Amino acid sequence: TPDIKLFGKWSTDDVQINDISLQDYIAVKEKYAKYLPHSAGRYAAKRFRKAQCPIVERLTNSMMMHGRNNGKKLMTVRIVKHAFEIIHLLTGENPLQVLVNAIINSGPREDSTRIGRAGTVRRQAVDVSPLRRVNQAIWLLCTGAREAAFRNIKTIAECLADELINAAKGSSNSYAIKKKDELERVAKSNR
Amino acid sequence: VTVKDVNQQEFVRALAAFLKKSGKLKVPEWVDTVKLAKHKELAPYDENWFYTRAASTARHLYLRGGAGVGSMTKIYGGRQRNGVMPSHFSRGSKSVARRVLQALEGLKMVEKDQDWGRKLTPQGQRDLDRIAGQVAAAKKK
Amino acid sequence: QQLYWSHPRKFGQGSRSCRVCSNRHGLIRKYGLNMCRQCFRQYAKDIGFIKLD
Amino acid sequence: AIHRIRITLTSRNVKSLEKVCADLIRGAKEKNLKVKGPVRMPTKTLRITTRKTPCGEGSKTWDRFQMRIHKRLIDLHSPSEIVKQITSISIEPGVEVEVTIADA
Amino acid sequence: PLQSVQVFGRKKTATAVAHCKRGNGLIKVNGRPLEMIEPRTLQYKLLEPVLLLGKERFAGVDIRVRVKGGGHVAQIYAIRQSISKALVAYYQKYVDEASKKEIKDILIQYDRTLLVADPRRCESKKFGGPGARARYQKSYR
Amino acid sequence: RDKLNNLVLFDKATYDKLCKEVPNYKLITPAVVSERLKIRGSLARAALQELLSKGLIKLVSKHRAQVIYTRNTKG
Amino acid sequence: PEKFQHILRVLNTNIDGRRKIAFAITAIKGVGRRYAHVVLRKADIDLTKRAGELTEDEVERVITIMQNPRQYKIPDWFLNRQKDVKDGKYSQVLANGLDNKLREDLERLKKIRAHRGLRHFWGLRVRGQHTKTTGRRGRTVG
RNA sequence: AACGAGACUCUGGCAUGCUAACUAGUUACGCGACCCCCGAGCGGUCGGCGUCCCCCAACUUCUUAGAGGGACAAGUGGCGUUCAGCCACCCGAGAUUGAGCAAUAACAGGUCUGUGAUGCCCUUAGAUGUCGGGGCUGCACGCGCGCUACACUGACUGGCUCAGCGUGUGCCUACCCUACGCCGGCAGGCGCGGGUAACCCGUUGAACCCCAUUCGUGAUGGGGAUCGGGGAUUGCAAUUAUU
Repeated sequence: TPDIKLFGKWSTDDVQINDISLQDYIAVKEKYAKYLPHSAGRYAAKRFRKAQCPIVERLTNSMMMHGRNNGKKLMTVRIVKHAFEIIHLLTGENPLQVLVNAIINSGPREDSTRIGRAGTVRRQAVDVSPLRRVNQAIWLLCTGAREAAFRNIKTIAECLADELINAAKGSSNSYAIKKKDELERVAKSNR
Repeated sequence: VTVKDVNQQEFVRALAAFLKKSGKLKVPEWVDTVKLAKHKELAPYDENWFYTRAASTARHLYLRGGAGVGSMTKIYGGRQRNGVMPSHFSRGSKSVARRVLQALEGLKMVEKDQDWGRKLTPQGQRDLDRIAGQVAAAKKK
Repeated sequence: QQLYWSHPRKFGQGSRSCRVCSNRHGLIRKYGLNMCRQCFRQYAKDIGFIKLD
Repeated sequence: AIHRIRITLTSRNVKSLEKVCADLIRGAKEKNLKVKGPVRMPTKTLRITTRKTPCGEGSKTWDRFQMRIHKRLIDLHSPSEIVKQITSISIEPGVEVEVTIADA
Repeated sequence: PLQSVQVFGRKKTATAVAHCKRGNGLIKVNGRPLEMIEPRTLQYKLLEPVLLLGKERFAGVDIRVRVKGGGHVAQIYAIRQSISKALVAYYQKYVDEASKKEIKDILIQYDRTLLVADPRRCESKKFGGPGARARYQKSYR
Repeated sequence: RDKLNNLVLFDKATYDKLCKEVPNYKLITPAVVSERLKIRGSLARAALQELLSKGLIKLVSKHRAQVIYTRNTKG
Repeated sequence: PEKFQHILRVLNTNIDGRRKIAFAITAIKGVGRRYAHVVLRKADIDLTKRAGELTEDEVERVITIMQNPRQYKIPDWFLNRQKDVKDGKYSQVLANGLDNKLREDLERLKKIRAHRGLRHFWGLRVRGQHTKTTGRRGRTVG
């Protein structure tokens, strides 16, 4: 508090969680603030140990895929500093509040699975863990920007920051909020 | 200051400028026909490359105890793409670096010192630290 | 014999052999060894090496 | 005269080596020649990694062999006579010894 | 007496021996200021203990560090781990227990292996595949 | 791939729009100028450098692979 | 600004004013990117602007500095051809003359009827390469 | 009761304890010398930056290698027949870091082209045992292991900055690793010097990474296949292009 750490420009207070079903699986402000999203980390060796490391750190981790960006985590932090910068200018909100909203609006609430009966495909609708919601929601919105910048004049920074605006709002003009409702649309059917 | 106390990306780009201002250096004939290292695919983007490389040369002599033409090349060498074949390391040109060191030595900021190898002249060490404080005075480190 | 009975071999495969059977190709040159890999194994225990890892 | 004489030991067996080093440090200390203890040098690895099959067939397997030599050296400064006296005594196992004329 | 206590840091082969000697200010690493050390994107990280603890634990020391080993990243964690640990040891030994006990509690709150060394190191390649656990493709028929 | 073409020299309308986009835009990058106009990305790079010399826009961040510009900090 | 001109024709190939000067010139055969960044600097002009921004006075000088490279002190080793063979000099060959020169050397190696011309005429690889699993195309299988 | 299992051996993670170091370092000054006011101050003096200078200085944290110690489900709380154990937690480095070695019995598995290991059969002077030059690379197809790419999370050009396992002439019948100086755009040539190696090459100043220019979504500068012309090095010889 009298030694409160920012991101080097952003407050980690004034960050809400608008679920009681996803608070304490978002890590952003209990003492999870850090100036960077790089650490040695422990993300393994016990099942309940992933939820104890920041959301901002998780974000940096999950956007380094496709076989040529692995082992280039340092380049990834470059993309995150521009992302938040653009988000703050663009709408005016503290860009962490943007990200938390974006996660909460994108998480699917029911999903389907397989079951083998009579040698024919039957499907069953099931619910999801809070830990599952977070894992899915971080994956989905990152997939949008990764796809978009794959032959465009637009850079990966621009694409990613745009995608967090439309996710944080209920706009439904994003790769995340599209696919979220697609899954639920299946789950209704084979319920 | 010591050159360590200031930024070094900034140091060289001002040390190069110092030389080019003062009419310093003797420059080879070849300067628009030069690949500037074996592994490079194209000629320099800059015509002032002789001045630029002399900056980086003189900086290293301050730091390490100084060594011959071989070691200078080893500092400069990088990765060589081989097309379909996978990459390898290589060490660049020699005759460019041998002219760089000899041009500096012409101003007597370098000299073949003890144990057969170049070392930076005490007059040379003076001039580095002279503009080293100008960098910190100018902007502010 | 006369002026033909031989052709210079002083580099490459035909100018080295091995000391336990004079076999070529599969052999270990390293450390001054000159032993063919099939036979090297059988004299491995005999002062030389021992397995440890 | 008193010459700085360096006795290098080298072997393949760490037990057999070390006790013979202790003996040579003893014989020196007995006559108070102001010897320096062992300076144990980095152990070096000879490796041979080759096929286990004669005439390839079956899964590809290899086998790491290693021999570890050991070097260590004791520095003496004393007359060269009494050195060659104490050197030649109390050595039984296969362990090599190398006597040096002088050192700086 | 002559106040000097030495520590080291580790992270996957990268030693950084940091002596803490009485003084005031003037912390360095490799005879350079730690206000720039050159990836400088992870610049906030090595500064992190100094910034978080304030300048009032660094109100009577010069700490200087020599390094070797590791890559660009692992060096940053080594130097950070060493200067942090240096500070703790210095207060335990020439000041008092309750001096360092506070400071120990502060660091271990936001622990990031600031008082311990990462055990993890690389595992050996065994044949029949690249890497230490991956295997070449296996074709049936 | 698609077929598209961009303008590699300036015209009247490009310059005039360039002066009037400034108070209306919070973000200005060369990429966004590529889309709103029909203009090449390196042309658009230098076009924004001109505006900064006038003081119409303000730099806020810089990189090798990106440059960001803002309005006049008037909201 | 600078609306003056765009796409133009020079010797034997049409060169756009759309692209940067050096890279624009490369389309002409016998001139690579490496060959052009030299010749522009001997001509002492910018390479930091478009090819449509050059004037007629300037481009007239370009072709002269190109086609007499030894006389403007570009080294001999930096040319396409050193002692062509049976012509006796260092030479630099450009677009439509390149093809004519090339077709001669093919004809020559079937004139003497070396191994080379036979491989050329049969449509098989000249250099040491396997053709067992290479080339394909193909079809007609058993 | 026995074998295999574990035990064992090697390897990795823990010691400011022990043993001792010009073929390993550090610290401390003495410094004298260079350097800049670079910091307090003034430029003196005091301090900072490294090198030569360092010692019959002090030390062994860092490097090295030997003996030892440390880890046990030990402690606590649950759970279990309250047994064998299991789960969580404290302490702290969690009892599980990775390999080596590996049974009985079997296969008509592979290898007579490793063997001066070997049975039998065959051939043996017009020889299946030697020289010359040619082939094992020959291409309508098919299949397998890989390598490089399809770009902007990029390429290109400058600038900044970090390692580890090894290896090396004195060997077979003849050969090594290379610093340094000079000449050449480059490949390379040439003159001198060290190293039997914790001593010399080499404080192995490696790459991705990092920072700033240029290119602009275009089969484009992405890609470098194919192919023309020319220069070097190895060898007795390079043609089907050794590199």
